[PDB]
Amino acid sequence: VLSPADKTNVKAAWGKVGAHAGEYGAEALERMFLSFPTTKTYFPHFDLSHGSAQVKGHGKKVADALTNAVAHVDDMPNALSALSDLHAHKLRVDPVNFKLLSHCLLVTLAAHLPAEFTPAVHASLDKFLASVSTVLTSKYR
Amino acid sequence: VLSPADKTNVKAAWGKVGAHAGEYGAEALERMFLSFPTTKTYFPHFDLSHGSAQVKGHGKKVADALTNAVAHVDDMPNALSALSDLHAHKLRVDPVNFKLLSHCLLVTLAAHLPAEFTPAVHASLDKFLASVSTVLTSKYR
Amino acid sequence: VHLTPEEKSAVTALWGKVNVDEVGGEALGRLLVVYPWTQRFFESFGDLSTPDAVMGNPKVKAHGKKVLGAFSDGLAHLDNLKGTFATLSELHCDKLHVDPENFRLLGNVLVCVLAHHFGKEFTPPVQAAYQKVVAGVANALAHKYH
Amino acid sequence: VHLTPEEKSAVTALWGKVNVDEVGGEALGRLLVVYPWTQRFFESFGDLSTPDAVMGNPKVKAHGKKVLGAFSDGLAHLDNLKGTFATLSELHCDKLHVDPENFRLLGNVLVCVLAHHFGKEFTPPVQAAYQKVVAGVANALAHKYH
Ligand code: HEM
Ligand code: HEM
Ligand code: HEM
Ligand code: HEM
Repeated sequence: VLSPADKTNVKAAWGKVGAHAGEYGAEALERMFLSFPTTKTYFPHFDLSHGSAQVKGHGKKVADALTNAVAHVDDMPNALSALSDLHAHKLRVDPVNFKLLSHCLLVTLAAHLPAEFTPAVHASLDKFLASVSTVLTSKYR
Repeated sequence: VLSPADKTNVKAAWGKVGAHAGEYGAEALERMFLSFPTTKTYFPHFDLSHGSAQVKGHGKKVADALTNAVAHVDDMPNALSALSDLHAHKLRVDPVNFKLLSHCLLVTLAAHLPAEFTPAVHASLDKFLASVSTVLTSKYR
Repeated sequence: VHLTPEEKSAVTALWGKVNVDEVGGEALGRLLVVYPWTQRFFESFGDLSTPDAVMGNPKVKAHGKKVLGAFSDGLAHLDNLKGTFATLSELHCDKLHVDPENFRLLGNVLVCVLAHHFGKEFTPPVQAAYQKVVAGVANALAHKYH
Repeated sequence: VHLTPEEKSAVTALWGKVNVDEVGGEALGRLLVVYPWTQRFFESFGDLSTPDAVMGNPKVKAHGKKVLGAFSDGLAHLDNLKGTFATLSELHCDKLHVDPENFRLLGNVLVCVLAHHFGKEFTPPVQAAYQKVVAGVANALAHKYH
């Protein structure tokens, strides 16, 4: 459950990301492919080379979806509805993988937000990423 | 989300458990301690030997909680509120462990309900134990 | 893997009574029913729409038999699971693109099926020995991933 | 662990820039803040009432220095972690009753701390190398559990 304080922390941190959201999105994916190579099994159709347009483009789509969820943090289920269906019925990514991407997004934010990444914000972002992951896997079965 | 068929399946299987629920709860714990030894770290104060009355006593408490959950399958958060508080604020069992007990409860049910443990029922029971686990860990942070 | 003599004999003794064809079909069918996202690897298998459809699908039963037969082979080489499964590990990574988490789910479904099939004979200590084996097998199959 | 020569040098090179006592206190405090259930072992430490109280607690900081100092010494034995941590593994299981999942949580929190401390220097490849190390240490610490 995100407390009001959590929502405030997320909004503040994400706000700082600002215009770099897609570039951060791309970096988090590269960090995941390198650290957790089993996640590559879901991208056999992609050029996974560093800076590939496919990864940059996907990074942007992931960032925008996170922006959408931050914007509608009080109603995530409705906000990510479409994405929830896609992942449940077409992509069918094992739920374990969401935890790995979340970790890599946290590391990316840490690496880029020296001032904002306090212990309390880190806690709030971790919870937020867990919630998004839960909404995305909620229609699996 | 537990569909009406899931709810039906769970009430039917648990129905058949009936009077043996306590015995099956103890058996599930025993299976868990032998199969996943790290779970023993939460019960340094118990005699974990086969036939231990402490395990049997604890098995009964667990099974009774599950019976109460089945009874209130539409209002689980409120029915399990005191248990969610207990686990979050005192026992503080790592969330990973809930998956291990759930699996051992499924194995116990399989071993005792040959006829009732159909693939459809197995799927409903797995969803149900995941929902119970989510409720029990909902107040951790 | 590291099995005590008692765990080895428990494993071996039960496996002599397993009809691999039958258990294989049941295990794979239950995986597809209980964790439906796993169906993503079997688009060409036909109808997997209902539990009944999945369970009586002949391509499911056939594949199930192949998988458990290979699994049976590793029971014969418990001391060298990685070496036994290396080729299949590379196949599943490079050609099939199967997330190894699927090996773990199958391991758990298999345990459930043995318990369902054998009842009371599938005691806590026997299960514990099987849990070490399925974890070993999953680890052996994920070994060559990169 | 199996790190290529490149990976080892990357790990060693960043580590040389680390203030062990400082990062230790930070990593342990952040574990207790981000995953509050981990506070269960630390009731004798006093006030863990807020993030500020945790981060500022001298007992937390002292335990963090002790934990990371051990970690640090392990970095010298990348090739023999299981051996290096065997006694500590036993202690953590038999006397302390620490669920090894806690070792995994600490490893992820440590990576986030390094990322926060080093910024752009903590590149994707340096992260990958550190991931292997924290998983290797967690595994080595969980090895003697029974
Ligand atoms: C925070 C969690 C995640 C978010 C917000 C997210 C979001 C998205 C979005 C916005 C798309 C594109 C949808 C479209 O084009 O219509 C997508 C597609 C995709 N996602 Fe997810 N995703 C997440 C986690 C994951 C994970 C963990 C994996 C696998 C490891 C994954 C694998 C995929 C794949 C394979 C596609 C299709 C790529 C393509 O073919 O273009 N996603 N996701
Ligand atoms: C479906 C999941 C679970 C249910 C329904 C459940 C239910 C309960 C109940 C009813 C109690 C007794 C509360 C009281 O004393 O009034 C309890 C206590 C306890 N539970 Fe949970 N539990 C679950 C999972 C777990 C797991 C996975 C673990 C650890 C591996 C765990 C560890 C404990 C411990 C250590 C106690 C205190 C035992 C004592 O000292 O008497 N629980 N639980
Ligand atoms: C105990 C674990 C497993 C073993 C020993 C195993 C073994 C095998 C073997 C022997 C083959 C046949 C290769 C050939 O002759 O072409 C195969 C193919 C295959 N396996 Fe695995 N398997 C295992 C688990 C899994 C799991 C869990 C999945 C996915 C849910 C999976 C997906 C596949 C697929 C999609 C194929 C190709 C079938 C086709 O040709 O269309 N396997 N496996
Ligand atoms: C890199 C991982 C870790 C390493 C290298 C490590 C190392 C150590 C060392 C060197 C000690 C002192 C042993 C002695 O008294 O001789 C210790 C004690 C202890 N550790 Fe661990 N530890 C790690 C992770 C953890 C985690 C994650 C927790 C709990 C969340 C934990 C809980 C404890 C406790 C409660 C003690 C006893 C403290 C005392 O009696 O003051 N450790 N650890």
